[PDB]
Amino acid sequence: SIPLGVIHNSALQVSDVDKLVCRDKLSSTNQLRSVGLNLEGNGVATDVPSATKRWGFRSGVPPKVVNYEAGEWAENCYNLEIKKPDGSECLPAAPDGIRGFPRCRYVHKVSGTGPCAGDFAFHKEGAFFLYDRLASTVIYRGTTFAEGVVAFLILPQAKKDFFSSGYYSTTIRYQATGFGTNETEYLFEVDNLTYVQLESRFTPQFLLQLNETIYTSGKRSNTTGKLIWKVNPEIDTTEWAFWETSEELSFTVVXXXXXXXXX
Amino acid sequence: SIPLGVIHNSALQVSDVDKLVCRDKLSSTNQLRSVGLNLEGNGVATDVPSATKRWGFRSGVPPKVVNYEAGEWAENCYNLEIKKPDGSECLPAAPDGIRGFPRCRYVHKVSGTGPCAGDFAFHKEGAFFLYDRLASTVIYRGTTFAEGVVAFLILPQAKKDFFSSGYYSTTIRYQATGFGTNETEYLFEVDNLTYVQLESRFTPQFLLQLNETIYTSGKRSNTTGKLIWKVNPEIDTTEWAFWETSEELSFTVVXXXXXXXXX
Amino acid sequence: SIPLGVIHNSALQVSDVDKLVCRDKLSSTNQLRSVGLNLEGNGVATDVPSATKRWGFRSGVPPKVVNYEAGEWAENCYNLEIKKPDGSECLPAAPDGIRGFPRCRYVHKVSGTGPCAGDFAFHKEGAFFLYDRLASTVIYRGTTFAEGVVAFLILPQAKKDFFSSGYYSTTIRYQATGFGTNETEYLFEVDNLTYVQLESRFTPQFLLQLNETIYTSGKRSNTTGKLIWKVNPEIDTTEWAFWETSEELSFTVVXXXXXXXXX
Amino acid sequence: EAIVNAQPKCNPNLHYWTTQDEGAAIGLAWIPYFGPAAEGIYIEGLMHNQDGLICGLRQLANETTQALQLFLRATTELRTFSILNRKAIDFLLQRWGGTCHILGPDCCIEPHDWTKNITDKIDQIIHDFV
Amino acid sequence: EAIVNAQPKCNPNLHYWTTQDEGAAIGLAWIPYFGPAAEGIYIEGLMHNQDGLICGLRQLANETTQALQLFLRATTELRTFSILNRKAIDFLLQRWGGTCHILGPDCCIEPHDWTKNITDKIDQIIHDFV
Amino acid sequence: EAIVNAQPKCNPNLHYWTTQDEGAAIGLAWIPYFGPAAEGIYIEGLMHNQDGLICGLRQLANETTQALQLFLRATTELRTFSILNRKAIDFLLQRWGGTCHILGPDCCIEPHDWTKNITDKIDQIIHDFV
Ligand SMILES: *[C@@H]1O[C@H](CO)[C@@H](O[C@@H]2O[C@H](CO)[C@@H](O[C@@H]3O[C@H](CO[C@H]4O[C@H](CO)[C@@H](O)[C@H](O)[C@@H]4O)[C@@H](O)[C@H](O[C@H]4O[C@H](CO)[C@@H](O)[C@H](O)[C@@H]4O)[C@@H]3O)[C@H](O)[C@H]2NC(C)=O)[C@H](O)[C@H]1NC(C)=O
Ligand SMILES: *[C@@H]1O[C@H](CO)[C@@H](O[C@@H]2O[C@H](CO)[C@@H](O[C@@H]3O[C@H](CO[C@H]4O[C@H](CO)[C@@H](O)[C@H](O)[C@@H]4O)[C@@H](O)[C@H](O[C@H]4O[C@H](CO)[C@@H](O)[C@H](O)[C@@H]4O)[C@@H]3O)[C@H](O)[C@H]2NC(C)=O)[C@H](O)[C@H]1NC(C)=O
Ligand SMILES: *[C@@H]1O[C@H](CO)[C@@H](O[C@@H]2O[C@H](CO)[C@@H](O[C@@H]3O[C@H](CO[C@H]4O[C@H](CO)[C@@H](O)[C@H](O)[C@@H]4O)[C@@H](O)[C@H](O[C@H]4O[C@H](CO)[C@@H](O)[C@H](O)[C@@H]4O)[C@@H]3O)[C@H](O)[C@H]2NC(C)=O)[C@H](O)[C@H]1NC(C)=O
Ligand SMILES: *[C@@H]1O[C@H](CO)[C@@H](O)[C@H](O)[C@H]1NC(C)=O
Ligand SMILES: *[C@@H]1O[C@H](CO)[C@@H](O)[C@H](O)[C@H]1NC(C)=O
Ligand SMILES: *[C@@H]1O[C@H](CO)[C@@H](O)[C@H](O)[C@H]1NC(C)=O
Ligand SMILES: *[C@@H]1O[C@H](CO)[C@@H](O)[C@H](O)[C@H]1NC(C)=O
Ligand SMILES: *[C@@H]1O[C@H](CO)[C@@H](O)[C@H](O)[C@H]1NC(C)=O
Ligand SMILES: *[C@@H]1O[C@H](CO)[C@@H](O)[C@H](O)[C@H]1NC(C)=O
Ligand SMILES: *[C@@H]1O[C@H](CO)[C@@H](O)[C@H](O)[C@H]1NC(C)=O
Ligand SMILES: *[C@@H]1O[C@H](CO)[C@@H](O)[C@H](O)[C@H]1NC(C)=O
Ligand SMILES: *[C@@H]1O[C@H](CO)[C@@H](O)[C@H](O)[C@H]1NC(C)=O
Ligand SMILES: *[C@@H]1O[C@H](CO)[C@@H](O)[C@H](O)[C@H]1NC(C)=O
Ligand SMILES: *[C@@H]1O[C@H](CO)[C@@H](O)[C@H](O)[C@H]1NC(C)=O
Ligand SMILES: *[C@@H]1O[C@H](CO)[C@@H](O)[C@H](O)[C@H]1NC(C)=O
Ligand SMILES: *[C@@H]1O[C@H](CO)[C@@H](O)[C@H](O)[C@H]1NC(C)=O
Ligand SMILES: *[C@@H]1O[C@H](CO)[C@@H](O)[C@H](O)[C@H]1NC(C)=O
Ligand SMILES: *[C@@H]1O[C@H](CO)[C@@H](O)[C@H](O)[C@H]1NC(C)=O
Repeated sequence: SIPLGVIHNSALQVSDVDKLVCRDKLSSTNQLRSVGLNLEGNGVATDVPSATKRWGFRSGVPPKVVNYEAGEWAENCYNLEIKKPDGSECLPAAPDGIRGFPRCRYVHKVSGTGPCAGDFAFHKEGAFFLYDRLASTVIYRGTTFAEGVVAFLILPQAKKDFFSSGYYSTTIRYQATGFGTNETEYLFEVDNLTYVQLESRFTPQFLLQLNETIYTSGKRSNTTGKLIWKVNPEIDTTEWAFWETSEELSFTVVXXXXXXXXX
Repeated sequence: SIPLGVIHNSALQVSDVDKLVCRDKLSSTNQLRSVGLNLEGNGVATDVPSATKRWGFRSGVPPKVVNYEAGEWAENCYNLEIKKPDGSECLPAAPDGIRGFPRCRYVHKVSGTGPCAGDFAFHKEGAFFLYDRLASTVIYRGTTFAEGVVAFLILPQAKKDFFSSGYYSTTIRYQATGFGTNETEYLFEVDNLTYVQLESRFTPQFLLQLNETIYTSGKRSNTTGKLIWKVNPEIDTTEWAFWETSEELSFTVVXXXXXXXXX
Repeated sequence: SIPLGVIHNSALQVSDVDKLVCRDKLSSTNQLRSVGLNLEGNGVATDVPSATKRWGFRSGVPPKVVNYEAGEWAENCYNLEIKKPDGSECLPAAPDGIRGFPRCRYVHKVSGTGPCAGDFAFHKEGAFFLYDRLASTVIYRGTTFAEGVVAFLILPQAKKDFFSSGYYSTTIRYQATGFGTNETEYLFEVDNLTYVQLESRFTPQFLLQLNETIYTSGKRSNTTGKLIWKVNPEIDTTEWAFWETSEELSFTVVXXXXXXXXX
Repeated sequence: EAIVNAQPKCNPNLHYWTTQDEGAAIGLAWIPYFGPAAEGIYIEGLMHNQDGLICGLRQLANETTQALQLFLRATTELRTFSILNRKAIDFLLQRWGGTCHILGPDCCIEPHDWTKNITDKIDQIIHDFV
Repeated sequence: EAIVNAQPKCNPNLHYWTTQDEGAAIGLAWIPYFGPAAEGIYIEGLMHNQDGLICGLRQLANETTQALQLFLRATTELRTFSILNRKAIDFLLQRWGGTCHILGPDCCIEPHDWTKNITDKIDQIIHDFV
Repeated sequence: EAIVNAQPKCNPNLHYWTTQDEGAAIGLAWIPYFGPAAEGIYIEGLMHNQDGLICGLRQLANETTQALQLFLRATTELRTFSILNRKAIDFLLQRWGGTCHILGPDCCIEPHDWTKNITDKIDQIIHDFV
């Protein structure tokens, strides 16, 4: 059976389907709630290289969608525009009435290419892709999602403190090659000709600070060609979870153009 | 909460959600009914110029549809084919399984152009567009609707007299410019080159009589160009609601051709 | 009302809606079951010529779909690719999430032409076309179905023996002209240039044996043109229902090529 | 609440249409292939304003709109068919969602005839005390 | 009504397929990415005609068709999934939709053990009358 | 079962969003034409880990996934909206799906006040035995 959460003896438990508790009271369908919870909140790595390894392509399995009524504000959401090397789309367009996840601090928007060896992209750990009050087994094209899971509850009619500063969202753009494989490569986009080679250890706050440093220091490409900066390991960056947590960078340049950013 | 109608003390009332009346009996889902009622029945102006001012275009709001099981025969329904000046469609095609309102005495079919500054056309007073047992927040292209609202009832199982001459429908065609704005202009269509300048005061019965007079008197266009008749204010026409309610017209002609119809 | 099956006094009966039996127990929605049963199981003729006469085209009636949870393994299923003589499709594409019937011993795949005088193809006896846990009033293009009907049951919670060698399926291909009419003609396909003229009396087992005899005897077309074999009436073939039930064939040849297969 | 019609006019008669959800079919007319087209499935009738129910119903539909529109804004279903079934469930949960305490104002169990079974049975042992 | 099979034949055995709605999953097989394709989600079994239930069921499905087709003609849902849930609601409303009058033929409350609680309690004060 | 959080971390606070399914509308804001766009229909709040409910809820969602995924594999609906309504129906059928035998462990009828009606009525005829 699908588990149902209930509060007994000041503690949340799964409802036992064998037993019958006559003191349990369900006086309205309003006491029943579905809730989406973000994998973020369990301490999983949220950087793009770590996150994308949890997703994979597969054929033969029809997609499935289930609604949920309330969700959690996310620090990290993702939005994918992946094509095959031949230019065809890897991900289907969002079905009618499936809009993006409504509360994201950072939207990690990834564009690029991969082999995409399967009709739909699924979560390898069996989690869902959370959209606007609809959770799907698959990723839709160009549509912001959070990784998450769904719970179902009987709320006690007494406890009213159960789902009743502004909202700001920032898009972080990435280019990718070999998407959905072992040899995937990511670049953080400063502008259309200025990039930074991406590491797992880079937080959103570091990426945004690095980009603002590049703009103000004047280390963008002043040439028709592509400028890819690199950050060697002795550069500091922000293992702590998001809820519990300048003029020092020297840039040096080594068709194309590779380069190093030292400290 | 969504109100629910119930009959107590020989009178229809909204069911009180706080109270519990144990004498109320719901022995089947058949006792529950949804009903569509036409704005017509509340005395609203039904002429095309008045009716179309109640509708407006808006973006950012997803459309929504709700079913209803029984409806009211309408005197006036509407069917819109509006384009922008560039030829693109202002209204979306009817979704699968949304057919026109099933009982209309007059279908006011309007074709023409407007700026259509929004993705969907909504009712400015929050009413619905009633189709075949589906009520929508928006207007679909080329699909006959009545303006209306929905009620929900618990019927008493005793009263069987609650939803258990032929049916004739007439299409009245109009051309429009500046649709959905302040300076909208309407023409009643007699044939493809013969028109009448529309006023709010013209009833369907007057329009049909005027058209039949024009045909039999022989005052249609006998020329490649467009003939637009006008009716100056001293001409009589049928303020009473529809449920409670010749050789005297002299025509005179003033590229194009304007003209007056006197009495 | 829609009938509901219940077991009383060791016998299945329709539940009486007027009566109320307090000893009847429905302790879960799991006790409610919808089941698809195949027309096959009632002894109807399953050969393609007999089967296709039960289907017909009609306009003005919207299609309808209803789910069912459990079904019966079919001996005979059908899959239709019919066009009009002008090349346009007679049948609509399968809607999203409508897949073929999951257990068919023989899939009778018919390709060809007919007048198709109607927007959808319905069952003339009011039966359904059974797909993967969805029963439809209409035939979808290129999608395997069984002819069947649906029952609804309250299972007794005691009787657990109620819906809890491998599965092999064989496609038998046919070409048709004048599909859905009185003068329909069918050919069984051995290869793309070798055919057999179809009779109602030919079982799937006979068709497969005949084809294997043609291949091993070497009586396929060895020419650019079409070879159509015929079987005159003194040839034996397998009136018994499917659940209760060589080197002797001499071939002789009479642009095109007609011929006879004797015994 | 009581229903107070506050509209400019009221058409006091309701010429309605609906479907026959369970028609007593006439031979083969129930078979989709032979039956009526979409336009021919309707039945009609006429209701008058006995007990002011037509004028009440027009007003009820009007007043229902706000809550219905707010419900539709909050749902993600494109087409909503479940409002009446949800009302039925809530009817049942209101009465039978907890323990039914007999003689309480929220328990719909009548033991009046059950008293007459045992109040007739006062004399089954107190009168027969030989 | 009783079910009378009036078909030309009856296959008395039912080789069925269905889904395991709650499978006891084997490691990671429940994860869509790793699990079976659409064709591999079925379980099978075989039911015989004990109590004539298979032949009854074939006839029941046949007889169900008219009312089901008339129901589908009258609905505007393109795909109907709610028939069994509506049956469940109607089961409940038939019994619990009004006031339950104890000892009535339409109230499913049994007070037999409740009599034994109070009929054992006749002697709690009439026998102890010291 | 008890809920045991077995995750690497737990964010003990839940900054949530949801819709106001029944907003106390402000003038004409309920009318779709005038109201907010899709992005402006949300309300927010913050729940803390009183009674360990946030950490329990994260674990509950995690543990729910397998059964939910197996349910979605077995359904043919493309979008499932009916899980909570089906829970409500099953809540009711568990209690009221059969005959309610009073004083049994599966009947949720309380006759305690009903005893006090008739135990007060012992003296209605045994004390008044003039
Ligand atoms: C509910 O909550 C639980 C607990 O948090 C989650 O449990 C996770 O389950 C997944 C399986 O789906 C686990 O993922 C797998 O981890 C394996 C072990 O990883 C460790 O291995 C190295 C070497 O020992 C360690 O140094 C390091 O700590 C690693 O973390 C991997 O072997 C697996 O990868 C391999 O198999 C998979 C097959 O799925 C392939 O795709 C890979 O390519 C690779 O070959 C895999 O990554 C995860 O570790 C579990 N976490 C914990 C904390 O136990 C559930 O996922 C969660 N449920 C939902 C629905 O979210
Ligand atoms: C339920 O039933 C009630 C009662 O019948 C309906 O009430 C109507 O509500 C709408 C609002 O949605 C009203 O429409 C508004 O009327 C205003 C007043 O109109 C009068 O103003 C002049 C000058 O005083 C009078 O001479 C004349 O009598 C007019 O009728 C207008 O000011 C409004 O227009 C302006 O604001 C709107 C914003 O919505 C703009 O779109 C316009 O461009 C314009 O700037 C507006 O027309 C209506 O008057 C009410 N009727 C009555 C009888 O009170 C509900 O609508 C109904 N509910 C549903 C869902 O149908
Ligand atoms: C539930 O189960 C019952 C019982 O098995 C099924 O009953 C069948 O109902 C259909 C009607 O829909 C019957 O089909 C019709 O049979 C008529 C008689 O056929 C016999 O006629 C000749 C001459 O007398 C006999 O020699 C021979 O035995 C034939 O079988 C035909 O006249 C009908 O065809 C004509 O009318 C139809 C109109 O529907 C046209 O389309 C045709 O072109 C033609 O003009 C028609 O074929 C069938 O015979 C019944 N069977 C039995 C055993 O009685 C139900 O169909 C079943 N329900 C479902 C939903 O499956
Ligand atoms: C991909 O992963 C590693 C590279 O990190 C490589 O050694 C391995 O061979 C590749 N896997 C497969 C299945 O080819
Ligand atoms: C960057 O490129 C994209 C298209 O790839 C374009 O939409 C955008 O305007 C470009 N921006 C600049 C600053 O050139
Ligand atoms: C990069 O920095 C520039 C300079 O202020 C800013 O305009 C741009 O939005 C930054 N990029 C991101 C992703 O924030
Ligand atoms: C132009 O780009 C070079 C690197 O290619 C960089 O060193 C320099 O700062 C840029 N020019 C200016 C004026 O900043
Ligand atoms: C449109 O309406 C009137 C004309 O009737 C005009 O005076 C007014 O300026 C216009 N409204 C707007 C918003 O421009
Ligand atoms: C009028 O014009 C329409 C196309 O705009 C056409 O369908 C119709 O046949 C025309 N009728 C006549 C009488 O010319
Ligand atoms: C206009 O009058 C003619 C002449 O009888 C008629 O054929 C036509 O249908 C009339 N138009 C309408 C809209 O009734
Ligand atoms: C031809 O049209 C004129 C107006 O342009 C009208 O006066 C006249 O009656 C028409 N001809 C006939 C024969 O009716
Ligand atoms: C088709 O059926 C027969 C041929 O078997 C033919 O005699 C009859 O005239 C045809 N039916 C119709 C309606 O034309
Ligand atoms: C037979 O023809 C079909 C196309 O009509 C084709 O797909 C198939 O490969 C052909 N087979 C052979 C053996 O030629
Ligand atoms: C026809 O016989 C050949 C020869 O073995 C075989 O390959 C083919 O599958 C047969 N056709 C069918 C429909 O079984
Ligand atoms: C070639 O086809 C002919 C019939 O056209 C047939 O008799 C003969 O057996 C075939 N050839 C061989 C070698 O089998
Ligand atoms: C209830 O009433 C009947 C008479 O109608 C009586 O014979 C019976 O004994 C009573 N029930 C019990 C349990 O005593
Ligand atoms: C019901 O039965 C028990 C013994 O099983 C008895 O002790 C108890 O007093 C009775 N209940 C009441 C309320 O008297
Ligand atoms: C139950 O209690 C009231 C007092 O609260 C008493 O007057 C009444 O007689 C009792 N009911 C019956 C049916 O005797």
